[PDB]
Amino acid sequence: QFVEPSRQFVKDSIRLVKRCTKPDRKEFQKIAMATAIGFAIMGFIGFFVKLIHIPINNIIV
Amino acid sequence: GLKVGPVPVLVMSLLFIASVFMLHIWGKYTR
Amino acid sequence: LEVIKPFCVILPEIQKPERKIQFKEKVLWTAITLFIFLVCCQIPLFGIMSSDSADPFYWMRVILASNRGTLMELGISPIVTSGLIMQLLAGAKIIEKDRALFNGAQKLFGMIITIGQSIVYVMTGMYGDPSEMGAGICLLITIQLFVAGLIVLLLDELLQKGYGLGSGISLFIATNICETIVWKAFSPTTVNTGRGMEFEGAIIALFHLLATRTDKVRALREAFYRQNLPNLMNLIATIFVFAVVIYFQGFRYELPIRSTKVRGQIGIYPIKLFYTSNIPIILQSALVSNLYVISQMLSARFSGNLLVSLLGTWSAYPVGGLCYYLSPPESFGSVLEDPVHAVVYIVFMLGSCAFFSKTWIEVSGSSPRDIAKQFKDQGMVINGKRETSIYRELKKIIPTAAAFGGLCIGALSVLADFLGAIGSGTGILLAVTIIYQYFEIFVKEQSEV
Ligand SMILES: C=C1CN(S(=O)(=O)c2ccc(C)cc2)CCCN(Cc2ccccc2)CCCN(S(=O)(=O)c2ccc(C)cc2)C1
Repeated sequence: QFVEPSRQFVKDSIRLVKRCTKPDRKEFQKIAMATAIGFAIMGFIGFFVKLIHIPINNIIV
Repeated sequence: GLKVGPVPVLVMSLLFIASVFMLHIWGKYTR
Repeated sequence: LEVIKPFCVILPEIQKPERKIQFKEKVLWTAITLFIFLVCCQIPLFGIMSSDSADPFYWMRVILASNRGTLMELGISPIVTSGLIMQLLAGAKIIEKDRALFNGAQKLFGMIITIGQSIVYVMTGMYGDPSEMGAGICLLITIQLFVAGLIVLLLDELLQKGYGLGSGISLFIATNICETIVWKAFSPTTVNTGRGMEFEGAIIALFHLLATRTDKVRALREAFYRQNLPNLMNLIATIFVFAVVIYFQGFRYELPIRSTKVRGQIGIYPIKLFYTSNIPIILQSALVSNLYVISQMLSARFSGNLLVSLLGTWSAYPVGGLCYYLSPPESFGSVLEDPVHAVVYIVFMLGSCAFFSKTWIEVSGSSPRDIAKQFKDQGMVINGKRETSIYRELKKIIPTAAAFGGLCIGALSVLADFLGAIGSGTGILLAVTIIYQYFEIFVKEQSEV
């Protein structure tokens, strides 16, 4: 009894994806640059904090 | 109620960090 | 709330900025907040007898931004628990100057449950037998976790009162995920074995193997297909999944909304494919992690029971039961060996993410009826439609958009798990979605300027 609802959902999703505004190469590059910058910020701040605190944790503990 | 700013929050976080460090140091010296 | 105000007025509060903090200064304060969170994550608790026991809450360390045996052992549990408790009390009509009292109540309840969670963590035997630690050591650990939870609440308030670029939950979860990926990429920690020095970071290992080993091709293939430490294929898969999630998160349906109350402000209302940004992932990960920890405790204490055996069977990864079919396969070869488990996992991930997405649009107030009511309140209409047919258009778009966004984000999580990417599917999806939220905040501020 779920065949018809599944087919209807597939059709609706296909029509939505066809009607969505897919990113182009300029938008993709802008979002990729922003994500890379944010990832670099958070990840490298955490990385350097961990490096700093490894000897500190060794000394105190 | 107490209405602190961002700099007092940073200072109190650093003070709690230092308090934990001094707890570790005091335990290390006691042992 | 009149029986709680005296205890609601005894905790610190963050003062609202007089002016509107600029984006650059908000970025600086977000960086300072995450730096404080990380520094506390790297500082161990005092009183730890031993951390040799396996972590009971290892599966919550990603969704709670926690770190075992440190000041952020509880992670963002204060924020999450206070929010859920206040929402549940609102649903029960018990809870309701009003904003300040609400914030004081949420802080007090979050701190009470922080004390309770510290007690639970201590009693789990995580740090040793609590009888052996003693009342003094257990109380010291509870005090440290209590003050650390207070600091987490203050940092979340700093972020959400206008000093930062969002909430503590998203910032700290994404910060921990990015730290994990960068650590697995650049760790200087060498793991000595029969061969020799082997840096735990994939890129550092690649450089070391190229510089030291004579057989360069063997060094490259090793550095790409290490099965003991992070791969270079793992980082390549992480970058590829980053790119795919970035591409699929820019999908949007652009409704040409017109205005009727005041004319001449033609605009666009975007209905994103990822209608609920990483909410299906958060809910699915919370469900699976809670099931994992409950099954692990039940197996440890009540072993041999039938219901425990069907709930889960552990080695510590699950090998049988409900928790096994809720676990990503170890590798593609694991999928080949057991295809039924892979199919069950894929179906569970997709269906659970879609169900969570539609339930969240029905709960959080982003349903088509709610959006139609917002349009009516703001006097907004669709350019090529009527004012009474707005709800029909939203019913056409938004429910399917939410269902397929959950389906796609679950599919991306499954793909990241299958590719063996660093940080798994949950971590990658959460990190990308949170950084996209920050990017959206940036572009909104730029458009305002
Ligand atoms: C904060 C949490 C994780 N959860 S969550 O569902 O996973 C979630 C995480 C992140 C986000 C964004 C949303 C939800 C949100 C809170 C949900 N409850 C709160 C609660 C319930 C009833 C009375 C009081 C409080 C219960 C989980 C408690 N835990 S526990 O100590 O670790 C823990 C301890 C023992 C066992 C067996 C499992 C787990 C702490």
